[PDB]
Amino acid sequence: SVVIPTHAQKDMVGRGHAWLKGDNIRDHVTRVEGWMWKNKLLTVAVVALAWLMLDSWMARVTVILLALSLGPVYA
Amino acid sequence: SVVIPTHAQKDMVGRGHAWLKGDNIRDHVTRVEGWMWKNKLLTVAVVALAWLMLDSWMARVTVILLALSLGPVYA
Amino acid sequence: SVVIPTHAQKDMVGRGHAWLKGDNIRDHVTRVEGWMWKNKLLTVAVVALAWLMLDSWMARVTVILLALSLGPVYA
Amino acid sequence: TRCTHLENRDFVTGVQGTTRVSLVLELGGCVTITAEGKPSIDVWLEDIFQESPAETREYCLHAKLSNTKVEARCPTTGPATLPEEHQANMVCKRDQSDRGWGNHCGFFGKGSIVACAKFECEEAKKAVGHVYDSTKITYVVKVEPHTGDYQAANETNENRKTAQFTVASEKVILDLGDYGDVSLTCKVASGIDVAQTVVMSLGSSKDHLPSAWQLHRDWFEDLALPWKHKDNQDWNSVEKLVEFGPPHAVKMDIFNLGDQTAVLLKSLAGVPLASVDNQKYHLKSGHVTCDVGLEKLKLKGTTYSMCDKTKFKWKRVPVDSGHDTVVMEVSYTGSDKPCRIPVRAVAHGVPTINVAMLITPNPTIETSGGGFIEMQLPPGDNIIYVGDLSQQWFQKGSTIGRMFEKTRKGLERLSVVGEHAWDFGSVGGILSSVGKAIHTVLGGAFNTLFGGVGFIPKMLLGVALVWLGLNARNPTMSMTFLAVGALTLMMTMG
Amino acid sequence: TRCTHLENRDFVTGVQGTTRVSLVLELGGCVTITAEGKPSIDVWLEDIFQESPAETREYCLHAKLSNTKVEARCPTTGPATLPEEHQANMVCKRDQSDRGWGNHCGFFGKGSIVACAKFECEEAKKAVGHVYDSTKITYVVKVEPHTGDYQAANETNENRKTAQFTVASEKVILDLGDYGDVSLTCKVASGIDVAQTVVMSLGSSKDHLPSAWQLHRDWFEDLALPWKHKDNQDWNSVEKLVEFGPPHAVKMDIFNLGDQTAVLLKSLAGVPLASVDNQKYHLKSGHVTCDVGLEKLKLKGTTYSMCDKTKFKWKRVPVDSGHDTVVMEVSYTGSDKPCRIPVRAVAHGVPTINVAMLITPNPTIETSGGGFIEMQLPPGDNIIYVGDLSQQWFQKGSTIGRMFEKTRKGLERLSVVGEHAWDFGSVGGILSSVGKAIHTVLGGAFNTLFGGVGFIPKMLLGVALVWLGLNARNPTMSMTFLAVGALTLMMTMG
Amino acid sequence: TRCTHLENRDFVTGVQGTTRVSLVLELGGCVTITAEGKPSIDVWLEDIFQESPAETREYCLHAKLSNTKVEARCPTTGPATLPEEHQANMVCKRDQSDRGWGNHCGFFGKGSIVACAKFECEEAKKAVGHVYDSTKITYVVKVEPHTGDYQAANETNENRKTAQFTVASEKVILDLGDYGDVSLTCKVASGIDVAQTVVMSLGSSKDHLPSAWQLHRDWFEDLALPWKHKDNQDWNSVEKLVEFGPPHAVKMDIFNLGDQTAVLLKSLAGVPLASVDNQKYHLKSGHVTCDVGLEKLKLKGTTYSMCDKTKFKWKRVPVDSGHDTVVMEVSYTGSDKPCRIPVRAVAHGVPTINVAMLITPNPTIETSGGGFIEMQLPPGDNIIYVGDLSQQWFQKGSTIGRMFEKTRKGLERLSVVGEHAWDFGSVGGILSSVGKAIHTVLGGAFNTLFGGVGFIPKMLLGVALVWLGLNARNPTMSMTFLAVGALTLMMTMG
Ligand SMILES: *[C@@H]1O[C@H](CO)[C@@H](O[C@@H]2O[C@H](CO)[C@@H](O[C@@H]3O[C@H](CO)[C@@H](O)[C@H](O[C@H]4O[C@H](CO)[C@@H](O)[C@H](O)[C@@H]4O)[C@@H]3O)[C@H](O)[C@H]2NC(C)=O)[C@H](O)[C@H]1NC(C)=O
Ligand SMILES: *[C@@H]1O[C@H](CO)[C@@H](O[C@@H]2O[C@H](CO)[C@@H](O[C@@H]3O[C@H](CO)[C@@H](O)[C@H](O)[C@@H]3O)[C@H](O)[C@H]2NC(C)=O)[C@H](O)[C@H]1NC(C)=O
Repeated sequence: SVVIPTHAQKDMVGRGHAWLKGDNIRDHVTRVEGWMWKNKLLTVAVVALAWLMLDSWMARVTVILLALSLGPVYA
Repeated sequence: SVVIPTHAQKDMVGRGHAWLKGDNIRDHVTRVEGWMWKNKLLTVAVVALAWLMLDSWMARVTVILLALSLGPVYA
Repeated sequence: SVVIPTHAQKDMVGRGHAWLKGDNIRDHVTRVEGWMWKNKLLTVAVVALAWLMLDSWMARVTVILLALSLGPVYA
Repeated sequence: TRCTHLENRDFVTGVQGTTRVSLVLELGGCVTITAEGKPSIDVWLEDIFQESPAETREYCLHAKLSNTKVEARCPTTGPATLPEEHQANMVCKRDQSDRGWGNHCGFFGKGSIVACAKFECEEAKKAVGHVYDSTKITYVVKVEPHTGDYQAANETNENRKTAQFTVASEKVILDLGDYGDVSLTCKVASGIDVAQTVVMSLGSSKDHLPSAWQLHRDWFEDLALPWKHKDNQDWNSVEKLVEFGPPHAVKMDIFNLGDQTAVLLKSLAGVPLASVDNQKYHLKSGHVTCDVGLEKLKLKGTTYSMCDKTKFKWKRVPVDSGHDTVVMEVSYTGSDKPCRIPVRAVAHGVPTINVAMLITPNPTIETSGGGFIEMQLPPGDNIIYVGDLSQQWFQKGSTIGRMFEKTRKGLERLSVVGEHAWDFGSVGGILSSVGKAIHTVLGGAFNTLFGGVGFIPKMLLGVALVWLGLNARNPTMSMTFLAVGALTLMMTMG
Repeated sequence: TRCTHLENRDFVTGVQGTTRVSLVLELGGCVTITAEGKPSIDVWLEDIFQESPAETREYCLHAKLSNTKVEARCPTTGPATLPEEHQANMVCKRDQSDRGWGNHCGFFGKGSIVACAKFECEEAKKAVGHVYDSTKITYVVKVEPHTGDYQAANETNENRKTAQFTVASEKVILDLGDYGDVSLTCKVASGIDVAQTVVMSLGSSKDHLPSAWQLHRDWFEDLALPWKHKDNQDWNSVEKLVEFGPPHAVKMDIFNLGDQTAVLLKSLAGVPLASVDNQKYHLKSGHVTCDVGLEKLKLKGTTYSMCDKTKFKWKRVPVDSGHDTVVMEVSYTGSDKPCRIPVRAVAHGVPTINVAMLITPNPTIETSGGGFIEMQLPPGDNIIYVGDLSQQWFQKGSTIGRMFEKTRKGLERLSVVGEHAWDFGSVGGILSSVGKAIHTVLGGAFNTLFGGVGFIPKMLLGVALVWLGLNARNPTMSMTFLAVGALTLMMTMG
Repeated sequence: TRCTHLENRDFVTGVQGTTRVSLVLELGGCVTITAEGKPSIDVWLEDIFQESPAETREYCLHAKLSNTKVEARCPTTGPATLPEEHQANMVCKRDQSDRGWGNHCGFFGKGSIVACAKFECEEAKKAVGHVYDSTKITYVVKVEPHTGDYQAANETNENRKTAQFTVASEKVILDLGDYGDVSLTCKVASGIDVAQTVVMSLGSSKDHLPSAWQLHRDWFEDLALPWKHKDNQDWNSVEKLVEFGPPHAVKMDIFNLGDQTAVLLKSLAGVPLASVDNQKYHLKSGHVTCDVGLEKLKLKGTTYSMCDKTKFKWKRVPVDSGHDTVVMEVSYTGSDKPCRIPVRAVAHGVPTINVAMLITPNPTIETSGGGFIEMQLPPGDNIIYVGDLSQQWFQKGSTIGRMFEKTRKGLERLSVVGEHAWDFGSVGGILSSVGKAIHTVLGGAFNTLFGGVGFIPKMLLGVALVWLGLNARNPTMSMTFLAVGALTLMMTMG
């Protein structure tokens, strides 16, 4: 029950060594991939429903990406 | 770093004691509240943007909630 | 099964002796002819099929060449 | 006596001529079996345990790195190599470093650098997993009759019986004594799923932590942590806990990511707990379907005369119980001691009708004690008579509240236990069977779609389905989407 | 010379008549100044440090509970009390539990229970922070003239000078020897903001971790961990690291959440590192704006005669450096040691035209040194002459490639510095002033809006803004939102 | 005379007023340079070599397995492990077998089996690669004046002079003796691409194979074979020569794929060969661009007296050489051996106009010998007069045929050398520059698109583009497709 938000302030960054640069992006990508691999049926269902009901490709892709990026973290 | 997926399987539950029942939701709420409190002009700007650029109540609510939910997590 | 891609670069050939000059083409021709001599009925079937199904002469010839070139190297 | 201690309590009624009762026992609950012409008994499942189970994997939560070696080579010169890149329990990384004349290289460019370190795990920081064997997992079921005497939870009852159930047990006869015998003749295949159950534990117990956790095999077999087996010596995936910084000329700092126990605990929210004492690995959340045979039960105290009316006095005055019942204990001042208590109740103003549904069917006062009486009364202002001993009583609640609470108990049992909820108190029917089949199909669909998905995403998916159906142009698709969304919302709360 | 040891390097070229040069010295880069009639010098920022800074709050990352106590009362007997409440370093909780006659309570219902435990922090589990003082922070700037001698990073240079800039120093005038004086005037107010900087350090020795981190005051001060002062003994918010389990009659369990150091390290991704040394707290990232005076510098060996043509040998044949320049060294065995090297270069087929841009002012062989030469050539086939020595050279690249590289470096400087980058190599032009003002305003607005927002949400916001611009009917709002989205996307990627 | 020893010859005619000539010297070629009043010389590139070149990664073609070891565990007894899994030069595999009671397990299911074997490389089976160094690669250029005595290819010529060119060579002047001096200035960068070239050795002498091959670095570094470096000890990717058979209970079979020399040789068709003697690594295909200087040449024997007429005799009568020339050899039998041969030719019918274009400018007899003469007569019926001698000569051909042959040789030079062919015998001009730039652009685009594509697919794509242009009726697209297809078809033929 201890939540520590990430250090998003970047005013102090320069040309020196940084602590695990780009690690959070990799963590997010790995989380999404792991969630997708374990819910292939659900992912296919979401994609098929978006194809069926949404008539715009841009909205289709936005909805798919929102679902995939919003599922795993709020689990 | 190390990514440990949350135990989403509830097939073993019973009437016995559970380890920190429901603290994932409290963590999510704390994270969202903190991010909102630190980012106030941004949230007000989003609210005014959706209000004056959209016509459907559902669209406004969905945009606002998705922004608030996806901001802190993918920081 | 060690597969070693052929050296297709021509950036160094001059006037000196080379290793097995023009042998890949000979091997390709021999392979295609050998396959075509063990599949007489299939080759006749493909030729007559493109004959009957199409009227565009170049379409006939290109289909025949593509079928007879995709046979041995992938079988 | 026992069921009064635990808040989760179910009442089962067996009409005269009934030959057997089907139950779904579960840890943390008690069942009172009331039968016509027979004594009432309390049946409950005490614990589920196995002794000396096999282990699975040993995840390392904290690592210590002993000796670090760094090798660098100049740009034109070949790659850097170490003997340590092919040794057990070594963590290495390859990268490229910028070299030049300052670093004493003949050319300017990117060199080859490799850094290695020795992996070793702290003794007390280690997550060990255990698995259950179907042939050896033991279920302990206890049965006590309603002897008419009250004893607290810290006082042992000499009339309590214990039955341990392995797969080698067909039917267990418990000699309750003067109350006859009771059979149990129940199954172990209906309990937990051993093939998908793992009992994880931590070597450090004095850290104010639970002894063990009741996990799932798939989650425990997919952790991003180093692992091995007890009889093995070489660790696997040693690079999970170690991060390498950017190179600087001929150097590469090796960083340890600390202890991952906190992350593991933060990711375990909601899982059931478990216990370990010595070598017995208990678990505290489970259930098992068990039948009870009432054929041989016997009622004690039907040949006795009747206790005198003018010789009673309260020892505890009646009080509201935790289960909408009245509990008391009387004392008797006569010499004809083994006798029967004349208990009865009436709503104020209706003295000719008895309204007391005794849970202790035939109370007796014996030379060794007795007098505990438990009853259930209708709402209103009643009067509790024990001989000449009156006690005006006002029972709270109402019939509608009772029906709603019974329905809520059914719903909660359905949410917790699952498809076996239709086996509770089942005398054999078609409605129960069809309901069980429907619930099995629905649960299978729900588990294969949203089995490993969180509460909030499931609710959002249900709402999205509802909206799609509501805006759906075709009526059939609208009905389908609304039905599926409502089903998902209903299942999601459980 | 020294600039050659780093992959990052900047060249500032001064035309005749320029006497003051404005620079933005970044900690991690080197600057080479190439004027006409004057020697070249290397100016770089060595370190930013202070000795014995002030303290801030220190947190606890792993606790130690002891002397757990529990007190419970019966449902109607009243609320529970413990003296251990209202005491320092004691974490307590109040809850309610189910009581009854099984627990020796006279009534069935909910009873008050209270639990407490002492709190302590492990000896080496703390996150202490320190704050710099504007009046005591020190900047070290070092100057190294081009004397024609090359030395590796391990060898000390006797021609090198150092200068320390506190607010009491402001202006330091260095004596480079026979190359005259160089004036430096660094304004400390143009460096980092000491108010918003915290140098956090973990007290855990070894553990293969960085010495310290360079944080932001808001993030460090908004943490959800227990805190106190160095001099104090009592912790505040002791309940952040502790959890209480559900009550079980007359006892409730207190749990330790474990070591939160790993979570802290996980949340510090992308933060710059720092150092602590023995007592001096250093920084590895930063910058400072300085003015360099080139009026008193002298050129050594202008009246020297010319070295013999046929006495030059390659000690180190030309090689391509990391900055699109050429570096070589020669030896001379022709007596009359103090003399001038006849170095030049011509493209193949054009022997009448020289294409050499010497970085060394005028290479000269002295009695006990000389020989190193650094020079820049245009793309194509070239010939390098040092006396009668010849060496064919092929310089890769193109004019457009070099222009693209220069603009790329400028963009990187903007992304890493901000509005101070407009003062690099400035001559006080109006364009620089307007660019600086516009950058200040735009960055102020961008940081006010998206100050604490991550990369991905910023990119999504920019995409949403451009979509709103494209879809909006009104031409006025379309241009505004599309331009704002383009600005957001460009500034977020950098 | 050396130009008469091979079928590839070129003639350069330096008109009056020419001081320097630009040539593209190739291995397997010879250039004869003629001028108005200067001796003719033969300039050719003899060799390209480096001594002890650097060694790149090796490859193993044939392995040697031994010490096979297998471990298996029962289905529910954990995985099988070996110490050899974490060792060097071992190939290991993991898979699951079927276990039961005839395998002497306890349960029927999928077990765990692992097989490992030591990996070694046969002594004579490796593919060693080498990389040249631009500063040490040598270009050997020899010059030989037309003395007038014929030495076969297996006879030493005392008048032949050699010049080895490196980056340190600027303008090499060769002393030809009484024929003056000749200056040479060769551009090394115009030669081979050192960075993208590899020399590969293989096998032994008894295998009857070429000493080495001239490969491409990209192809050599992307092979799927085990590799290491000579100074290393552990191989990399040893699993490429080993195939593991399916498991059978407690056994797994490990197989050797065999010797990959045949596959490698079959994959190298079309690449040029090389040579290796002792430690030198020569090349047999290549070129370099040189600039020759003719200003210091002298014509020998101009002060002698003419020979006698009636004292000559044929030694080798005229024979049609392979390059449209006529070669003789006479023998003077007089005491005044140092004299001038009166050579002369007249076309039949006009005995008053000479037609001979002597490539041997001033033939002279001398004590040691002399008498070799080379002509280039016009087509038709001629007569060759050498003193009082006569020999009818019919020179086959015509002027149109000769112009066609010159154009064909220019086109072949474009095919072979490429962009550098425009610098052959060029004084400068604009055509040699615009054409060179156009060829550079076309070659760059063609390499970028079809660099690694074969002859057949390139012809197919050219035909496809031509057909697309023919079919699509849009002007711009049709023209683009037709032009690009024609360029592809023309360029892919060489
Ligand atoms: C289950 O737990 C219950 C409750 O804890 C327990 O009953 C307890 O028994 C002990 C036995 O001593 C009682 O302790 C009493 O405490 C005070 C001490 O001053 C006194 O009441 C008692 O001492 C006096 O008792 C005599 C009469 O009772 C006196 O005449 C004489 O002076 C003695 O000093 C006695 O020590 C305790 O009060 C009860 N608790 C209750 C009743 O709630 C029970 O035994 C446990 N059952 C087990 C362990 O099987
Ligand atoms: C170059 O090779 C040629 C042969 O290809 C050599 O000349 C020939 O050598 C043979 C011996 O191998 C000669 O045989 C003897 O030679 C002399 C007369 O020249 C004399 O001793 C004998 O009567 C006998 O013939 C052969 O004649 C000779 N001539 C020819 C045309 O082949 C030649 O020596 C080689 N040159 C060098 C420098 O090695």
